[PDB]
Amino acid sequence: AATLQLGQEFQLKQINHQGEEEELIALNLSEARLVIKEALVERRRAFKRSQKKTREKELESIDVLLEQTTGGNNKDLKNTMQYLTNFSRFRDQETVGAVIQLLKSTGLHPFEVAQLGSLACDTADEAKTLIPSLNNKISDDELERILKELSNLETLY
Amino acid sequence: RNGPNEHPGAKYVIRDSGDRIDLRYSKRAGDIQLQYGWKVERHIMDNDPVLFNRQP
Amino acid sequence: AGRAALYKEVYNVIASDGSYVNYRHMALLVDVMTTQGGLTSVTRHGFNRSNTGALMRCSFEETVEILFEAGASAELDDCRGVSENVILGQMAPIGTGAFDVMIDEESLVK
Amino acid sequence: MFFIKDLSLNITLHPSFFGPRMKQYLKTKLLEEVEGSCTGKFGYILCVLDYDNIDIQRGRILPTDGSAEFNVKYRAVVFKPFKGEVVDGTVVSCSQHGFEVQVGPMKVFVTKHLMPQDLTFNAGSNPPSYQSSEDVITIKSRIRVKIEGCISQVSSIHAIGSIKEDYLGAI
Amino acid sequence: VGVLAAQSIGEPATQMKVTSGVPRLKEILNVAKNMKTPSLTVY
Amino acid sequence: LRFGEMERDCMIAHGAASFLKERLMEASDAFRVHICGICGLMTVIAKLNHNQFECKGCDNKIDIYQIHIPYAAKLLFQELMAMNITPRLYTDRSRD
Amino acid sequence: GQQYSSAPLRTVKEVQFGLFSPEEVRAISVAKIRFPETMDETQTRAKIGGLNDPRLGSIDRNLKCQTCQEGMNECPGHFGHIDLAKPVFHVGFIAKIKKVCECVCMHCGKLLLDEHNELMRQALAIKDSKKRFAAIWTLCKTKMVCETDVPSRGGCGNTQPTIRKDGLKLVGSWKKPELRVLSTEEILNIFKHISVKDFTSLGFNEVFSRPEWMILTCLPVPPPPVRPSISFNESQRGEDDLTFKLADILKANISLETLEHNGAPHHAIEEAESLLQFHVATYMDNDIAGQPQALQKSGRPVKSIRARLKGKEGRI
Amino acid sequence: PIDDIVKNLLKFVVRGFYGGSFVLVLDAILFHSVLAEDDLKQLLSINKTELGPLIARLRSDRLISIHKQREYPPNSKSVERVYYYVKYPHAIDAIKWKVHQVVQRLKDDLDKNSEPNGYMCPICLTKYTQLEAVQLLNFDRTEFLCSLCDEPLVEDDSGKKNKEKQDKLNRLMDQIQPIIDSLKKIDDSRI
Amino acid sequence: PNLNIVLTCPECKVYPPKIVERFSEGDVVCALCGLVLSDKLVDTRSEWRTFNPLLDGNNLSTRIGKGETTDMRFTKELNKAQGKNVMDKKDNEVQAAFAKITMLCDAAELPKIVKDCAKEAYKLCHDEKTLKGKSMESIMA
Ligand SMILES: [Zn+2]
Ligand SMILES: [Zn+2]
Ligand SMILES: [Zn+2]
Ligand SMILES: [Zn+2]
Ligand SMILES: [Zn+2]
Repeated sequence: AATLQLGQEFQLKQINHQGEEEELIALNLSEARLVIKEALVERRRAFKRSQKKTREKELESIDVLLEQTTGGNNKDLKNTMQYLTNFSRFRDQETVGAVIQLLKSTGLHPFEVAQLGSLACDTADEAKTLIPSLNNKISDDELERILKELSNLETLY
Repeated sequence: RNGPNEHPGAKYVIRDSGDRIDLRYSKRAGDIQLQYGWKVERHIMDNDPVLFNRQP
Repeated sequence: AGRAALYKEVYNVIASDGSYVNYRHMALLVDVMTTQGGLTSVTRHGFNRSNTGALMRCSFEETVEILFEAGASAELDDCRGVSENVILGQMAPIGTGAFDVMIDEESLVK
Repeated sequence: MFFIKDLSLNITLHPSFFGPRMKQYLKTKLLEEVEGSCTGKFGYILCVLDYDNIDIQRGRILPTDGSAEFNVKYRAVVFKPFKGEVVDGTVVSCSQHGFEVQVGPMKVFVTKHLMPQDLTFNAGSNPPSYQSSEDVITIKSRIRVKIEGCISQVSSIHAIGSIKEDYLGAI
Repeated sequence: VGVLAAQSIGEPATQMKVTSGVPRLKEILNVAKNMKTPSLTVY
Repeated sequence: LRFGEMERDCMIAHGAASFLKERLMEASDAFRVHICGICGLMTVIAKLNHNQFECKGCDNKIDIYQIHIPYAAKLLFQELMAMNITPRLYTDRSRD
Repeated sequence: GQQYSSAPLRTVKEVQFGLFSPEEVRAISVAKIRFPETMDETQTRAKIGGLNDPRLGSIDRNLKCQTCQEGMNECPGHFGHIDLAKPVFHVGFIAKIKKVCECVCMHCGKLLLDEHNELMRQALAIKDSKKRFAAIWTLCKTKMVCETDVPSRGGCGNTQPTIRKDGLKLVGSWKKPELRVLSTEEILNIFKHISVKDFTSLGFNEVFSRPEWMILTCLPVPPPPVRPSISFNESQRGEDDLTFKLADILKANISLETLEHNGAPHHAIEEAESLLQFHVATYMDNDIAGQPQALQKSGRPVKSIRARLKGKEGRI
Repeated sequence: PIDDIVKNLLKFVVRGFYGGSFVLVLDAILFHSVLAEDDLKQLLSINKTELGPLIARLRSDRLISIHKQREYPPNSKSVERVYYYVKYPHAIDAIKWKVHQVVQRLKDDLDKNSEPNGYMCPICLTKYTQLEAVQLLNFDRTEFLCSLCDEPLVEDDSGKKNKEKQDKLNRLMDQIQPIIDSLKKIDDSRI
Repeated sequence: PNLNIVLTCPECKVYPPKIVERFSEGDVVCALCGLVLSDKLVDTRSEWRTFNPLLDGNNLSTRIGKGETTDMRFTKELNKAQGKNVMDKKDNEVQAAFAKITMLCDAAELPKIVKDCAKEAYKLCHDEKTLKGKSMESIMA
């Protein structure tokens, strides 16, 4: 369910391919778009390297230029890019670093701060109702403050 | 093209799709052209090693 | 002394028949009969009463009894025995199949 | 949720692909099969990070057929749904049992019984829309759905959502 | 080598004071508690 | 013709395992079955017209293994299951 | 030539042999099989809920086998069950259970002697399970009285009887002499009161084998892929011997339930219980010594599974 | 006393959940502590096949225990007589556990009719849940099909059946209140 | 519910299965394009080698007689148990009626065909309402 008890591969304890221990990486729908859109750029550079020898139009055009890169078998990722972009209010990785600085300052679980940064709320009761894991783990005034700073970090693009 | 009746011939063809066409009733179709990756079952010709045994 | 005497007993019948058999085979046979201490019979009470896998022992003679005791005592089989790999119908570790064949991508550029 | 996990896959190659450039082919296959597909254990696989530092390990030859088997360990961005997870989506298809919300690559379904009493179904409109006492749920409308349960079948994942509880419904 | 030894011993068995031959081979392989001719050779 | 036990023993004497496997599978009978990860029994219902699998009694719809065993071995396993004996098969080595 | 599957292909390595638990039998089975009839009343199709219903496997190629679909050349088979109202014993375990009855108390369900005895301390150090059960059996078979206080311990004290095998039954002899026949339900209860250290000290593994599982309660029903029936000339249809044995188990089980539902003659209950025990015993192993041999209506002995796994030129 | 409240409890339960002959035998044991089998047969003038299922029913509910007493009087005949005896604690425990099972089994049926979920198929007579329903939804169709029939399904369950499970709870509580009150009265002394 | 396997040629698909069955090769093949339709053919003659629905129906039963190594006490206890379960079915009249009819037909030296026709007639009548008695002699005659 939603009681901080996920599956086996989705447990808090993860193991990388080198053999070291790593915490579960939880992403909100802000940097999750800049990471896909990010890696697709270096993927385009990798596709054009071996070849030698307003906010919606750019999104769909770049998704077409990257669709030409792939073999036309992963369009659900581009429709997912339209989903995130249509539901994203963040931009630039610097502000995202500030958001992580505000989420890690309370000392919560990565999934919890992911649900915090991925949802648009105005009061603390909204965050406590949409997130059943957060109801007494953190103060309400601090959540309202985080929503205030976030409200100052969002800008209509 | 020789047919299963003659000794230097075949019996069944196996296309790359994993499907067997019998040479019998295949002459009614007309022509059967082979491609790379198929498995044609031929008869036992010369220079074919087989195990020989006698009980017990 | 039991070992050497056993070897003499076997060798005797062979030489009596007027036949020659190499030392290797008789030595192997004698050794097998003596590797658990004492003298071990070649019977269905002489290697089906010692662990080798439930399938390997059940295949020879008394199938149902060996299987029932196996299931009762929660026995586990290693499944590298000959008869076991035969029953399951896949490659066994004998001869050609006693080693795996690999590929080295660094050798394809040679 | 959009997570990042290191996945491993066994790639099979035909003996005709044993050229010196075969590594590239591997990566090629490693894309064509992994990106876009889905797994019942890790969810919908979205992208694959780290394309240059892809480990190849050592290829092994299986007995018959002579095809080559490889074990590849890589890092990938995948999407996995969870039970009782508040997400947002847009309707695509409409039904009398409920409207089908589209959340990323997953098409969640919302049962009519899992809806409030004021939300009624309207078929006389084109397209048929769910009209309530204040909000009108149409195809192009955005609805915040709280997923109650998820099904993790092999290469196929469907979930069930609801909007009966508070702070839900149309966006 | 075990199968080769079992054959190298079983094949001469087809051509077949103390008792010799197939009965003696049976007593040796079965490891019987009593022989047909229990004799000694006192040097 | 019958490929008896002595013939198989001769094939082992020659050291040819591939000819033995081919003679005891493709040349005779070869069956394909699915076993479950938790329990090594053949209760995995396989409806692969839509690529769907289950194993009754152990709550599995993901981890399903495919094995090629002769039909006679499947008769042995089903007779053991009819005789209250569990011939659990595992593709991994748990004893190590 | 079979249909392709998307499951990962691997070889078969470790093989574990264990007893079938009744709960696992009920979790693997799909049908209950209540009607002793073979085909339907209309002399066609299948009985649907009987000895060979579409819920199991099928032959004749044309039939599809409902619960696998596909065909007979693909159908592995499906398992039924039989829920008995009276627990029965398994032939190949009748001795072993008896030995267990000579290794544990018949009331408090605790092992005879104790860890304070020196001989038991020496016997427990053995790593082999069969030798442990053997020696511990040699010690516990002599002492016929549990005890409450042992000088350097459980209570009870009730005189342990002498268990003797007679006609697929176990009779207990008390000297005190009071001789009473040990029923299957009592032995099963005592087995339910066995602690972990007790049966694990005998050679049992909790995840694979249990003394309660040694006593048969529910019976698996194999599909026709194991016992293929024949319909020759559409009027001469032959059923296998195991099918007739399943019919006997159903008639004896339903008869015993009917006799145990209304009234209790106390003698017909034992006759029907020994009848069901005889049908299950001959179903597992027909060639049992000291017991009558079941014969078919054609004039030949009933072919059991043990006969398929015992004689030469069989399954092995 | 406390012993008489147990008798009234057995009268209310046997009289309330069984026929008349059951309280005939029950009272026949409440009058005589040791009731022989020949006395109950000549008392109610019932046959053996009619006295059988009654005693078997009163024993299956753990209400009474039997005592087969030996006899070797006059004619040296081993006359066995099954003397019935009321088992008070096991009967009270049976009543409490049966009431608990009735409440629990009547509470589960109310949660099913509180919200319809599953569906049903008239053509193949196979039931389908909401999960299989949303897993059998197609794009060219507007209704949930059926793998067996590839035809639309009908919504199973309804809110009209929820009014029946509530009346069973209210009526069951109104008919169980004196019984559970007698149980709470007897359980004070643990007799 | 369906469960009817119909073999068709996906390459021909021009007519219902007008196929030929090769028993020596164990296959079934379309007689047009020559494409095989199924491999590994089962037999009905081979399963019949080891071995009456018209009269006995679908009922099954097995005899219990004495064994090679057994006691006479167990043989009687098993037969007395079947003697208490013989009332579960009203088919005792068919075996006794066919036994006495067998004795009369064997006494009249009539062929087996008349015996089977008479047994079939008595099975058609059996125990109906319009019979209403006749003391078992008149229905046999
Ligand atoms: Zn399983
Ligand atoms: Zn099937
Ligand atoms: Zn004791
Ligand atoms: Zn249907
Ligand atoms: Zn055709």
